[PDB]
Amino acid sequence: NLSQLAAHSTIPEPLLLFKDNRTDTHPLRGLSQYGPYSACFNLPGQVRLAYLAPTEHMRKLDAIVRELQNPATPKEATNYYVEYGGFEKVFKVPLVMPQEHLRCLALDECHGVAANGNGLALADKIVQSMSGLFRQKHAFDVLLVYLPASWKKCFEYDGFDLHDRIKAKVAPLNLPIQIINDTALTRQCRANVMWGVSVALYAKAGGIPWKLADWDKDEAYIGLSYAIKKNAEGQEYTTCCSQVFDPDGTGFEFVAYDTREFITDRKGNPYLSYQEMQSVLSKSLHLYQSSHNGRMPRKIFIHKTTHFTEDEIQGAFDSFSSSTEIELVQIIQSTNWYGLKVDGKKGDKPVAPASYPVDRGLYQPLTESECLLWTQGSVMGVNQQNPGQPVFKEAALTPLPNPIMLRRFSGNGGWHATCSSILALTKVDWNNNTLYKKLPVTLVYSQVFADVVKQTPEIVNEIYDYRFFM
Amino acid sequence: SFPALRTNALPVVTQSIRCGVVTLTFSELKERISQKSPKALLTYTEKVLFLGGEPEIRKIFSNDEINSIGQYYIDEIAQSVAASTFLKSFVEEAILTALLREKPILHRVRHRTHYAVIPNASAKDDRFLDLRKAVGFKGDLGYITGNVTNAKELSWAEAVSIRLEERGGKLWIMLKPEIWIKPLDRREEATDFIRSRRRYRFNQCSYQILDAWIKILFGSIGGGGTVNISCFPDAEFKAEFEIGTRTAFSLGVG
RNA sequence: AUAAUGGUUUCUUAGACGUCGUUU
DNA sequence: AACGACGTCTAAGAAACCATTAA
Ligand SMILES: [Mg+2]
Repeated sequence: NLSQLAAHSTIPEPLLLFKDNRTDTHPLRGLSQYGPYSACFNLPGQVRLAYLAPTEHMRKLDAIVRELQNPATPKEATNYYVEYGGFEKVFKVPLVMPQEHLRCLALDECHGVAANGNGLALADKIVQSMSGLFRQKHAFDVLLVYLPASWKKCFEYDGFDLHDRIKAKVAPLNLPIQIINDTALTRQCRANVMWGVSVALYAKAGGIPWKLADWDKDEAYIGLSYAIKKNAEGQEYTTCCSQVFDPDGTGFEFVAYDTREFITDRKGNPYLSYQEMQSVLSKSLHLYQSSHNGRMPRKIFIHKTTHFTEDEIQGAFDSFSSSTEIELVQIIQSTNWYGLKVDGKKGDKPVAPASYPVDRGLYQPLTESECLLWTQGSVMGVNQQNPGQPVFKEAALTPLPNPIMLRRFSGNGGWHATCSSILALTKVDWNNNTLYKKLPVTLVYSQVFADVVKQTPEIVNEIYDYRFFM
Repeated sequence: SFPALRTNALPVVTQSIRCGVVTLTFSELKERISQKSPKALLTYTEKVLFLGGEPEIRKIFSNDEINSIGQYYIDEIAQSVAASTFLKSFVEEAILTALLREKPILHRVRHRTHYAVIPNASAKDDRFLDLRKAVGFKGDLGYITGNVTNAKELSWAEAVSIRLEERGGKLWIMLKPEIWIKPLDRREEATDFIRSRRRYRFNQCSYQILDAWIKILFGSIGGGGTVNISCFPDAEFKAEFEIGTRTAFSLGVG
């Protein structure tokens, strides 16, 4: 035929692993039925908790805590949400409330500072108020901070982010932090908010809510991303960083570095030279060697948004040994293609369009170096209602899914491995309560850490984990 | 197995074209085109290139300026389109003007992309009826153009965006339906109106809309045939194109 | 900032080209 | 032909705000 493209294929679905090694594609359903992965080792044996609220906002924290303890039912979405049985029932670990010595109140001058509109001053005051709790580091695990809407003036402006500023300021002091706004309290559907906050608190107390199954030990996955800062003298400071995800021995590692290791100083195109790429990949190699036992990664899956130059390709090829294969796939979001599902001959009617969009996890090879991957689509087996109707997560936003495009710069063979790895990495995010994300977790973590680093120029150079920015 | 994936790409079969080249910057040529507004297409390269009629060039350029006019044979159109961006735009305009000839379809440009808008005055046509069934709810028919509530002096119609792309030595034409809002400077005020319009355009509704737009743009589908179109068939420098009708599709490996 | 991504409008970067020059 | 310095075309992204809540 004049218009018959190459044959397409599907990679079925990532399978999450839960306590006692139970496989389940549904995150919330598996959490409610089985237990979290970390409960097998009882690593977070008790999720202690502390408060940080303005002069009169303690009641909201108490109310959200009580809602976390008590069960809830889904209201808005019903084909995906599962009934929330309360923290103790689902996660098998209490949420012992803070005592009188852990329910601190912020300084009354915080509102006075927010009246003028100084974001840095307010962040410094919040951190100074927090500083009194560093003595009792064994008395609580996760601190809860409530940001009232009356501070909305000092929330986001002229490239400033209070969230990233305080997440970077607190990071040297090893203490996970969770921010709750009026959005979580006001949102009509409470089951979703309860599920999200419960998963966030459990994961930031040191636990592992879930982890993917059928993961090869001797693999590495790296992703780079950049952020733009406009200077006074017409400059375009581009700050890049990298994030790797490690299966380790029995845990889960999600770390993120900074490229500015006394080098780079780009102030220009979001591209790095031979020296910068070699230095950046040296840290990734060292961390993979250290987390494992004297071994190198048998594969590398470095990804980013922009395209690799020839010097970048050479640096990537030379930063690793000759026994490892490096794929340098580039992910492109904006595309002019889209697809529609057509069903075959069933019964007696001819071919007709389906009532639901095309299957998620379907890829189409256009050329020998480009392909289309469907990170959005219809998922089967996630329907809490009648178990024959597929689920489309973004049906309330887009009537049809928008495919992503993969442009390979190295490697060979089919697209099975790259597409399967990307789709598997889309489901491992713990900050989101939905089924998946459009992009793999490496790109999203690199992007958020790039924003965090760009926010604070004087960020200390040791490597942080996911739980401190999630 | 028979699961099918249907794209929005139609193939282009022509491989080489003939055009006029005039032998004597881009900004001055664009300015001259804007002022003259002739019945021809022009572009700037190592030599100024055009498609149309000689009198149009005579109006554009003074008689003492045109040293010569010759015939340029752009063989391997896909490679040349991929190599240069000006040739991409020139082929865009040529194939589009060949496409929208002798049809009651408007033409508008926003953000350097081309649309095919349905006219208000010519809404109730026989060809414009199959699109009204797909837009319509259940067995009812849908309004293909009209006004937007709580929006004084602001209209809307059904449009399709037409693009061209090169992938692996082949040329494809991209079709994608939106709603066109007139005037252009106040498109944002109808954003919600667009969303509520496309909230329930699922797989089958979008499939039918695409099929209707293909029928409107070409006039015949099926049989594994192709449509021949012509741009400026009234001069020595003419464009002849051959476009397939069946959209690019794929089947499972089994 | 429990969260998902759909729009809108700017800006930047990178390629491709051209034009005096300019250096020599 | 010496290396800038300045204009077009395209393809891609990032801030910075709006919106509703899965046939
Ligand atoms: Mg968080």
